[PDB]
Amino acid sequence: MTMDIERLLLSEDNRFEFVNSVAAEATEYVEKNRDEYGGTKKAIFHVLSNRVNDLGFDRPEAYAESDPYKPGPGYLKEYYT
Amino acid sequence: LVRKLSAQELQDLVKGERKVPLIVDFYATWCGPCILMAQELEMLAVEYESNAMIVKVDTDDEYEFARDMQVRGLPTLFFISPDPSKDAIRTEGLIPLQMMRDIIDNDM
Amino acid sequence: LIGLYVLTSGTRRGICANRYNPCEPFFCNSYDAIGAYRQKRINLDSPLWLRWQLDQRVIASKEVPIEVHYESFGNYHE
Amino acid sequence: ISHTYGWPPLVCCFGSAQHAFVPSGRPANRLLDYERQERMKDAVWAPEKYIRAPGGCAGGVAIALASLGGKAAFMGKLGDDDFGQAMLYYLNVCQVQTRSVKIDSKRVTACSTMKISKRGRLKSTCVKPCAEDSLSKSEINVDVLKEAKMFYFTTHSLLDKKMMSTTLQAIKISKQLGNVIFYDLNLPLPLWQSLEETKSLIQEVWDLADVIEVTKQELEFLCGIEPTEEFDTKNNDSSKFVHYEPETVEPLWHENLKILFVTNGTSKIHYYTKEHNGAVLGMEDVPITPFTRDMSASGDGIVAGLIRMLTVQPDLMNDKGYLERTARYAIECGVVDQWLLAQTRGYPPNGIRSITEREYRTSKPYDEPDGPYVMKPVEEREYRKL
Amino acid sequence: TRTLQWKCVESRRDSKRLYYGRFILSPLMKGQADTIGIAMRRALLGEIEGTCITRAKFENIPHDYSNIVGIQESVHEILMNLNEIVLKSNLYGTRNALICVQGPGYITARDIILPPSVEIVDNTQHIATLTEPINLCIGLKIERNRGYSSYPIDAVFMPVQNANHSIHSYGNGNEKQEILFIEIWTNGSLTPKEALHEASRNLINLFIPFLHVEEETFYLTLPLFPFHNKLVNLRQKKKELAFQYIFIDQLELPPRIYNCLKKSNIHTLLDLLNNSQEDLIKMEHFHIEDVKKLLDILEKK
Amino acid sequence: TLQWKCVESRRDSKRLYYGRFILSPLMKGQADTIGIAMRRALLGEIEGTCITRAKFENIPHDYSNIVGIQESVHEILMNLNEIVLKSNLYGTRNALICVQGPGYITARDIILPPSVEIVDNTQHIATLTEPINLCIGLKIERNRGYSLKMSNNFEDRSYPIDAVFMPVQNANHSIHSYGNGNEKQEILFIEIWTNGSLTPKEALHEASRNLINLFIPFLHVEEEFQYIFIDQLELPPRIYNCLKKSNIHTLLDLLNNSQEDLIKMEHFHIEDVKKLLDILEKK
Repeated sequence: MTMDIERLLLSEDNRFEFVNSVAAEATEYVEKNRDEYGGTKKAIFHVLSNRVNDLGFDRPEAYAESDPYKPGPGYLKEYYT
Repeated sequence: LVRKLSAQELQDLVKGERKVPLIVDFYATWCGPCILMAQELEMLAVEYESNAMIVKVDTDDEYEFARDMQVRGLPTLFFISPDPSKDAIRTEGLIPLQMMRDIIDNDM
Repeated sequence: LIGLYVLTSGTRRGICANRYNPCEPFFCNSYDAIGAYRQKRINLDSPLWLRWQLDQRVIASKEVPIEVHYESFGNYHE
Repeated sequence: ISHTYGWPPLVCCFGSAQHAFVPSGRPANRLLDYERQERMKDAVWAPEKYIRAPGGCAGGVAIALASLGGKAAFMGKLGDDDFGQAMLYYLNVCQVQTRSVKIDSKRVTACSTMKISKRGRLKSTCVKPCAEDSLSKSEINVDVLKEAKMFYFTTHSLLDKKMMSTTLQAIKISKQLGNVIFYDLNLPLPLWQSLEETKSLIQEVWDLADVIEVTKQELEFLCGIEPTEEFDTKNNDSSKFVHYEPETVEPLWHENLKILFVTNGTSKIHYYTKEHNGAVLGMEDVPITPFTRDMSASGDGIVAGLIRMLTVQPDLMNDKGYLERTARYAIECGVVDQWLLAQTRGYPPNGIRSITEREYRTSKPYDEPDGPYVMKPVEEREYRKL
Repeated sequence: TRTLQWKCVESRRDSKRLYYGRFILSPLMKGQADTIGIAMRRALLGEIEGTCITRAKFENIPHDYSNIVGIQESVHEILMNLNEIVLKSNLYGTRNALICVQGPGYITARDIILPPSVEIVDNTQHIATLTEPINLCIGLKIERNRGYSSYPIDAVFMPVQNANHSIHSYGNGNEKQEILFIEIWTNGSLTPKEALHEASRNLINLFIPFLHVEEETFYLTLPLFPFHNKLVNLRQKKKELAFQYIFIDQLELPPRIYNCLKKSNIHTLLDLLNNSQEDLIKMEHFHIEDVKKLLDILEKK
Repeated sequence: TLQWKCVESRRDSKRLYYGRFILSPLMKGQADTIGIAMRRALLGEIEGTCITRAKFENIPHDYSNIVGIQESVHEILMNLNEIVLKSNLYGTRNALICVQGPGYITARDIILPPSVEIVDNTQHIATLTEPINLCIGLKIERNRGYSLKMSNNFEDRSYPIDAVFMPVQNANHSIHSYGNGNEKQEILFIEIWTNGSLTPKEALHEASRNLINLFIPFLHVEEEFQYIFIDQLELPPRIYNCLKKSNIHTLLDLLNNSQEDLIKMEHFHIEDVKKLLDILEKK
């Protein structure tokens, strides 16, 4: 997504209006479908992936991915600092 | 209960008559799969409480009788019918329980 | 920064490389050279020759050859 | 189509695909550290009497060889019943080639109809053989024998007279197509009596074998050597593991025999050629449970190791160094296969009940309120004076 | 007899709870000594289990920082003395033991009433000093575990105090052979030779899982039986068996075709079906003239 | 129960195989030890097959270039160094290249000893312009990665080829830790890259077996006065002055020297040894 953000900013004349437009689009998502956002799907991440897909490229929805090797419920992956 | 018998006890049991099928389990103490077969046979003996009789013969003790019965290895089961005209069935190896249930019903 | 400095401090040269005045392995690709290093066949700063299959993009002093070996059949080594 | 034959060379294992079937079991001595056994007796299972089985069936050798990276095809017959189809499935998943397996709709897997006599002493006299005794000469897959560079078979295929003729036919065809003949004795239970019957039965196949593998107990039986060493005694005295001189096995030699292998489990493997002879020490202190105590997994693992080495360097059948390496490789294959089988099967505690070795080595709490290891009330204390 | 040998070259008993052993293994090929050395060192220091006291229960004690009349030491000092007691056992599970004594005198490790699976290493290890004829009952819990952890006792189960190894050149570069030495220090709960054997066995059990069949290989003690029960279920409610369980070995394919499919790791009927007609031509020795005869066999099936 | 599985497989080309494997569930600290041992076994304990010597027959005049061959002698050696082989050979065997004339010499044109196979048939060796006959004898060996120098046979103008025996190109391991409260559990991942002479799954198996074979041998069994000084002893002047000549002061040092050692020092006689023992028995 870091590279995607830089990709989107190459098509923008002003990065401050880009930030405002993304937030405006994100506010519309939450009003439209309130319950689908705040957990695994974040509205700002959904806006960015939608805008990459609008260019014709392909990204997963809201950049959401999960661990397939989780040993069942209750188990949290622990981070090695 | 699965009972241990000698060759003469089994002769007295085969020559006689019965109303239920007879299962003879040739085994030896040194054979690992024979121990697994013992577990299957006691589950079967519980299912067919009086509907069948399960006996075991130690082939190390009775190598003469094991050979005369054409036992070629272990484990080996003999399913002997109470009908004299019917022929017995010899199974070799660790066979699943459903095969034993099929043998008992369909042809014993 | 120290790790990069030690990593890229190359081979010893001249009187620090040879006790006496002199009056090395060749690797087909960079993965073979790195694999030989993992098997402790060469050291991190031991000199080697690397077969190069790209353009000449090695930053070096702009100098003419030390020696040209010119065979009478037409091949020459610079 | 020899341009389509790959590497390693295909090996055809001929005979029976049984499930956990043991031909025989003889008293044996294994190399063991008896100081460790006394220290770990409460945690390590050992048999009261060590009795070793030579191996299993031809199907298990095919499975073991496929596990070593070999190419094994199984030649035999199975019934079309559910048990026959389960065994065929088991062979395919173990990556044994079963194109040489004949499926018989008329015969039944692992079941024979016997005619038990009720007149004098009990006799059996088989009537309708099982599916894995009914392979006919018309059913031999000559294409498999054409590709295969080694033909493996065991004595169990000589017990039935109809099955014996098919084995002889398959052997003769394989010799014609230039296959090496590996004869694994694995003497079945009835043959251990009447040595004269055994010699007459195996004489024809014995002379057609290029490689023969026998156990030390089988070699003693065929040579008329009565066992004189001790059994089940806590030492590793060299009399328990004696390398017989070449002249002791010369009466069993024949013109075309290349190697004779003599096995004492994974403890020791002896080899004999026309020019060379020797032995390699091994290791037989593997985890063993009551479900694996006959060590038949080791025997299949050992033979699979020998086959794997002999087939990839078939020109080194007389090099003494390669023979020592081959024997050591077989020992390692037998040790690993035995070790794995203990983990898969476990311990006693289709109703089959097993526990892991971790559960087997777990003791009781000893927290009984009447017992001497807990805190009783002040009444019954008996404070031991210092 | 064996070409590669090992032996204890020195075995020393510094005290009741300090054992030393040195071992040699030679001759080894170059690099094998380094592989054995680091794996053995990691197993010795991190994989060998021990057994010790995990907690203590006191009868008439407010907290572990009080004092008892008649005992020179404090309650906290008792727990530290219990923590240093070395035990040996081969079995697992939480055991319990007991101290039930009457003073005055010297309480040592030999005064512990141990369950039959557990043994004391050093009798003389000091627990407490009693200066009065009083009654002292302490319950104990004992476990066999790895690593380290009524009043809990901070148990450190590891019996190997230290380990070392060295590698030396065997000689002239015939095959640049090497000699390995291993030094082991234990606390007496097991000898250095026993620690060496336990680390080797533990290491084998860590590497052998890769030699089991891969997960989800067999259909889910006796891996043959579950597939048989599936067939019994399929026989009732006549359903037939799925193509993933049917192998190309059971189709009457010509041997040249069979070798091509197996060479391409096409094993089951479903694997063959998912392959198109262009991919099969990409395989060597399998041509267009072979498609129709293979399709007909599958057409007839 | 502890189980392993392959989670990713790929074949980018005939000489580039990738595989990722999982082993779970493991207790704390176990995955690191397994990963370290397996990686070391994968990189140097697995035997590979390589061309180790090349010999140009027909007496090509021992020059740096051959008439009719576009590439120099050294470039042919470098190309031969890159050819991937697999085999089961014991010891060393010879292969041979015998090409009639113009065209491309590739690995397809190598005549191989019995157990030896070629992985990429299209690997390039030499471009032949003129219709000359080229005859190169090759030496093929199977060796471990951590292995050694094959004893030199240096004559007949056979060019050595410094082969790196590494069928496993690269290997890595990582550990994931999971937990639910006090219950910990770790998962081991192992990544393997091979040059096609071996699949990543087959490399995993050989590394495990080679490790086990390294530790089986450990389970093998076999067939069956300080405070008493020389001065306080009434010794003769010759004996005493000789004892100080060897830096011996206390009776512990005297008893720490053998009777053979006592003779080797200057001016000590056999009668002197007896007198010392006679006095020693008296105390």
